[PDB]
Amino acid sequence: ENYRDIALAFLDESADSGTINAWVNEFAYQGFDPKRIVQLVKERGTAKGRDWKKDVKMMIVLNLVRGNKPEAMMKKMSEKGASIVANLISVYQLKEGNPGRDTITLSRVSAAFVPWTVQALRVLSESLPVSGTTMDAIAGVTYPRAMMHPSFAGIIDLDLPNGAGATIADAHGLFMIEFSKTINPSLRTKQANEVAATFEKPNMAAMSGRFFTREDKKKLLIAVGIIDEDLVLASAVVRSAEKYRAKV
Amino acid sequence: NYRDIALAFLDESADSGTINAWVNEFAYQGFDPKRIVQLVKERGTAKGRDWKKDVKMMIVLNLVRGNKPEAMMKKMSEKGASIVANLISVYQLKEGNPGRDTITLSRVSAAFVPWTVQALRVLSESLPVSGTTMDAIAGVTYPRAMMHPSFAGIIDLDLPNGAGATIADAHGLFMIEFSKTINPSLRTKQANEVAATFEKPNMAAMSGRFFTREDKKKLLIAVGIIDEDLVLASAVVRSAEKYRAK
Amino acid sequence: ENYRDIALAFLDESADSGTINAWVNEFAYQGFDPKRIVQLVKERGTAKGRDWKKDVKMMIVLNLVRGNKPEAMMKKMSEKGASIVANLISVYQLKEGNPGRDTITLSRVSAAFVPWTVQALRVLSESLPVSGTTMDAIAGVTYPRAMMHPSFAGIIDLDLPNGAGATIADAHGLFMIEFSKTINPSLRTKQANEVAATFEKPNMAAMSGRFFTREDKKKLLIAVGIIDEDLVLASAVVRSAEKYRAK
Amino acid sequence: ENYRDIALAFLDESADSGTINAWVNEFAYQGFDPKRIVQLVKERGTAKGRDWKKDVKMMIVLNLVRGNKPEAMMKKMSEKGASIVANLISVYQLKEGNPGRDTITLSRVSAAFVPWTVQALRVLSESLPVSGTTMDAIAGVTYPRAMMHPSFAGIIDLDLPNGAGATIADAHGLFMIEFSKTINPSLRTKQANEVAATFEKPNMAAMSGRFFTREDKKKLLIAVGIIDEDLVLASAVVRSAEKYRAKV
Amino acid sequence: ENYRDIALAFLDESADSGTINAWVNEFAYQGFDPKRIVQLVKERGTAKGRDWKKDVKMMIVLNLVRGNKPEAMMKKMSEKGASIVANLISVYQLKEGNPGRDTITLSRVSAAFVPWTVQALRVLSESLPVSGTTMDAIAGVTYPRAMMHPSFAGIIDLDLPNGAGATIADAHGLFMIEFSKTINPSLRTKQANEVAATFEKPNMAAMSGRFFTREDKKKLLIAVGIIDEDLVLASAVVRSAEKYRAKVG
Amino acid sequence: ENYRDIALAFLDESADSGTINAWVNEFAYQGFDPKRIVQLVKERGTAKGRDWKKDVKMMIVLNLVRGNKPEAMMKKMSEKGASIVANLISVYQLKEGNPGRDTITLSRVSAAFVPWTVQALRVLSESLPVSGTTMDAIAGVTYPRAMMHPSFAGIIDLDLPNGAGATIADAHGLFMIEFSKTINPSLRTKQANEVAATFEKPNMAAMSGRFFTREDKKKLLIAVGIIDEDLVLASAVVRSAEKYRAK
Repeated sequence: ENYRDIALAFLDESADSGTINAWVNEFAYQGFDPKRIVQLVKERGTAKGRDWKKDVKMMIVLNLVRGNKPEAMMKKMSEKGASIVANLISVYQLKEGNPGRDTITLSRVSAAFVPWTVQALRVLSESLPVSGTTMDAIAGVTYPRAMMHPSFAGIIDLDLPNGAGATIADAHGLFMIEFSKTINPSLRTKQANEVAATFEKPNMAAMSGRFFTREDKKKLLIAVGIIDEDLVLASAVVRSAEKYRAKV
Repeated sequence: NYRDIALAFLDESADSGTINAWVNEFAYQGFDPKRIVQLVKERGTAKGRDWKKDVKMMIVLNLVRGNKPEAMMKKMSEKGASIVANLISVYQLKEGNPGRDTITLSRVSAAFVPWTVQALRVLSESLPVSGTTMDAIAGVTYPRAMMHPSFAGIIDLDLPNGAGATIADAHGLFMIEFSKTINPSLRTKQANEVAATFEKPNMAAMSGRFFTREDKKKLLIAVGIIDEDLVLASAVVRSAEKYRAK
Repeated sequence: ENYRDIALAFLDESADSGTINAWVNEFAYQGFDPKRIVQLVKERGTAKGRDWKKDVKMMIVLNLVRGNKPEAMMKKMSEKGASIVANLISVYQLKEGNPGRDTITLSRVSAAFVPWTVQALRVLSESLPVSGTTMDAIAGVTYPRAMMHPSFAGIIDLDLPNGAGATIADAHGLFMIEFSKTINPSLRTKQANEVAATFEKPNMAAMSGRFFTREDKKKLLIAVGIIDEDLVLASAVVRSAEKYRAK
Repeated sequence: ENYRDIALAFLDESADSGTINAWVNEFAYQGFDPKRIVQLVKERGTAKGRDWKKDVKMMIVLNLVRGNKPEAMMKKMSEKGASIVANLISVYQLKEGNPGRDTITLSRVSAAFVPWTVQALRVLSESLPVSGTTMDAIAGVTYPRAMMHPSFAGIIDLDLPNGAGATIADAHGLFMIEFSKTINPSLRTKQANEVAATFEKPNMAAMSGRFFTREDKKKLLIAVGIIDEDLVLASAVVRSAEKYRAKV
Repeated sequence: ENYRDIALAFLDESADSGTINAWVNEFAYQGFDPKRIVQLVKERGTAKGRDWKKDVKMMIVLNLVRGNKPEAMMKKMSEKGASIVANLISVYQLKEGNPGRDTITLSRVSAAFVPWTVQALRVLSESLPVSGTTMDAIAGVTYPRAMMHPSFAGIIDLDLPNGAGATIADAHGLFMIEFSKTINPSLRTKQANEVAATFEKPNMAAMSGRFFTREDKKKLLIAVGIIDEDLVLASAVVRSAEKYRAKVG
Repeated sequence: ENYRDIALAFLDESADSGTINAWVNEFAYQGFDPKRIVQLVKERGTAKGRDWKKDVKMMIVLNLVRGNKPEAMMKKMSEKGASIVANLISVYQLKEGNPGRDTITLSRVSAAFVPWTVQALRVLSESLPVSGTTMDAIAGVTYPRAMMHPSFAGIIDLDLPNGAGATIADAHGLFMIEFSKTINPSLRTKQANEVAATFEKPNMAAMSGRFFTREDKKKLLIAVGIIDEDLVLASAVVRSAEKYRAK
């Protein structure tokens, strides 16, 4: 009954933006820890008699083409390929979807080891669920092969000058709205507004990743062709972003 | 023959006050703010713990992740998911709106609103409905203070000139979008049906006997909704007239 | 030996509207018996050692504010109040909705003991699901507080001169179309035509009630302010009815 | 193995139109015998002290307002009325739905004693499940009160000149598609095509009724206002039929 | 490998249209065996014993008017007629729908003993679910009474010269699209395209029937009035077919 | 600890272009091996009776008309035909659907032995689930009988000049969207967009088949009438493709 004084005295408490924003980044939506993924791949890989660095490449390529269901893709695959996939499931304990944070999935391998994933996309652009030529028709120009995977969202700096990261994020969104339509045909009927909201939460988690620094992401964006040394966005990036803005 | 038993009920003591004493007793009340503060105080100090900081953390956790403690942990940083699990243990956190003595993250923000109303000034862009989003929907920069259902617990409806009704409508401009986000099934519905989905528990917070009419006056002034001369901010009135257009 | 002679002769058979209408009202839709409700409240109240006349008042007030779901309203109510509600559920065996005719619900208590319900509305007009000031905005004038509940339909005489009962019925319909929109938000999207048909069957049952006589209903309408002794409708009633006819 | 020759030999087998039509008269879809209903009402009514001619009226009025479930309607009815209903159930052995042909239901009483049922509808038009004013809104004009019951189908002559009987049948169908929507809300979602066929089998049985002759039905249609002495359809009938044809 | 050379050599492999159609009809969808139906009616009928030739007539007439649900039609029928129906269910073990091939249904009796079914339709044209006058309004002329039942599909030769069998099949389809709309009210809402596909599989089975020969069907089509001795289609048949083609394609 | 550096060290990593595509062709979606099907038909066929080359023909005809459920189609088939079907199930161990890759199904026989399947369609066009005349109505012209089966997708070269393979693929898609609607009536309600995505994965597997060479598929397309010797698409093919693009 006299709890009025207790609640009213919370009007003057520390509402500092330092610890509060420190808590939101702590309570931030995080599907998995990239540091944990690399560790478990390294540990379970070297303790098993394996060249994990090669297996990482194979798991990424496997994920970029077949998806994230290791047990399901084996039933419809060449026995020559289905054999080594069964191996990768055994040694690295592969699971499907997004379960626990210490469980290794094919999508998290591509997200953790993105600097190689961003290079593999440059090659097998026509073997993706959404082909390269398809994105070249949707966009006004030839859509950047680097952005043709959700793992690309883990190397984009939103704190770039002039808000360049927001432009790249929108440019990357042009692919994601089609990638979501393909991997989930139920979203095809929905317009771009509803589709964009189906991934804007886990994708935003990769953008605000504390795994790569602001300078590390700068090197990654330059070396792949999204941006140059003078931090100037490519013509393909800006034109792909303005087409995404025309869908919101 | 049962007419006299029933028809003679015309002269019965329609005592004004005791009838309303039953009405104020039967009023729709999701929870008791006095009970929430007590249980946070008791279970917090009996556990050897700094509850005042935990209140801050529980409010921040609620303002960003929602009201499902067990569900938000599965998709959160282990550094953060650890202390959330702590808050669930000591204060016995539950989800939704169950019993009145069960502490939920939404009730902590509602009970300890004077701090919740200050936190919104900071993490405006981390909310389910971002600050800039409300700045586009409203004609001006929508008051950050109103960007949570807990704001309804500090608004005086008995304000002169029906100013409380204006603030209530201004707060409704956010709630119709907050309901659309936390529940995408209401997105298809127009503003009329969405406004009726919260107008019952929200009205309960407005007619709260927890804060007095004078206590709510101090809270509205210190946060920027109204001034000392009881004059509504330009952002409040313009946000209300846009809600009346729905 | 009974081919056409019996059935074909029913063209010459009488079908006057005097005896027929008495059978329709006899064969009428009846949600519950007001005589049965009062009896069960009286019996179960005095046999349990409590003042039922006070409980009747509390059950009516409880119904006028919270509705007709006793088990649900307790979960969101003050423990001081949720305690005495649990009591009312125990002794009078309260149920929800409109089940059997001998099952006592909060809505039937207000309907049976309407002469007190019609007085309580004069007080708690702003605590109703549809507030008094709300009806004052919808109607051209201050809408009669007496009509602010479906229980009011049980005291209106349709056999009033000049069809005055039809006017009061329409005036009462102005509230019911909004009361149905509030207690059931799914009807909010529907226009007044579809909403009016959602209650025009149980409400018509209360209008043609054989519980109160034509003279008893006359006394009730006068003592509450709907009509005067000269059977002249109040200005608030007629103006509220003409707004309902426009829907 | 020579069974092929046996079936082919049915070309010369006899099939005169007299005996064949004699078999269809045994196989025609008949829910009940109107002659049997009238007899049982007369017998069981006169074998008791009951005035059956008055009870027939009450059973028809009871059916036109409450339906065809005597045991169920009593539980939600005034005790003054529920008392005499219980009586009608006792003496005439009333049942519900469409069971045996020798079992008397409230719907069959209205169908057998239709010349009185067709007159009662003129009075209690606003007490029906489908009100009179409702049919006045659906149809372009004031829909004939006589047609506001499935029992009306038992007095319409399909062998009328210029196919006038087909017009009245369609005009009566405008009410039945709404009557079926009300007594069975599950058919409300269905469009008029599916609803019209839910009754087109028992209704067609009443149309081809050998109970009333072609001349007896002529007298009934004239005396109630559906058609005049020169066999000219009323303006309300034809306009209600053309609105029903706009639903097929 | 050498299996590519092996598989590619199936281009030079023989595939005459004669043996293929024999495999199509051999691997064909078959609801029941007409030979089996006649046998079981003969055996179970004479062992009672029954005048089965008369019972066949009654079962056909019963099917042409009430349908294919013996247990259901009895509940709404005159006791004088419902009695002999109950008998037919007992002796010939009548079932409903299309279950096993050795189970006798009222629809299969009319299909097996079609030469009598095709004659009965000439009489009870106005007692059918789809009346004769109804088909006379839908079609430009008086629609052939012979075609007013799905059993008619069992006597039409598709191998007739000038593709005349395809014309009769389309002419018979004009009735089937309305017969399906009546016996199944859910198909009324659907257009003729979707309705025509609901029966085009069991109906095609009756057309390619090895029960009646190409010549036996010729005698049947002539004796009932669909075609003449010079294999010239009736004016009513062709005009009913061109009206069916204007809904289909 | 410094697992960040490890991830960044994959920037200057040996990312090939040959071996990667070698992994893609290894991980490519493959329902079955056409080489394996022909082998098992040859082995299990000669090891019992038997004229397998005739059985291949019968199994193809059986698949083109009844589908891919050997055990189910027997229950509704002539005993004369159901007998030899039971035989084919015995000797070649026939199963249904798409299980293992070493299990022989009726759909895989038609896909493996497509050069004969592509000739049978020219005859039994009106016995198919989707009749020939039906496709003649959907398309502006007489739709190529050769394309009237999913097995046709195994002989189309996507690496054809002027992107002709993409045109034939779209032309073949005009039939598949109707074939999927018939064999699975649940897809009938769905529009062409959703239906086209239900088969675009196993069908694309047949298009990129390493079984037939680019030159072998050329001979097959010419000899059946889809394309001529000058690699010019038939008028029926291009017009059927532009109608598929309209969906």
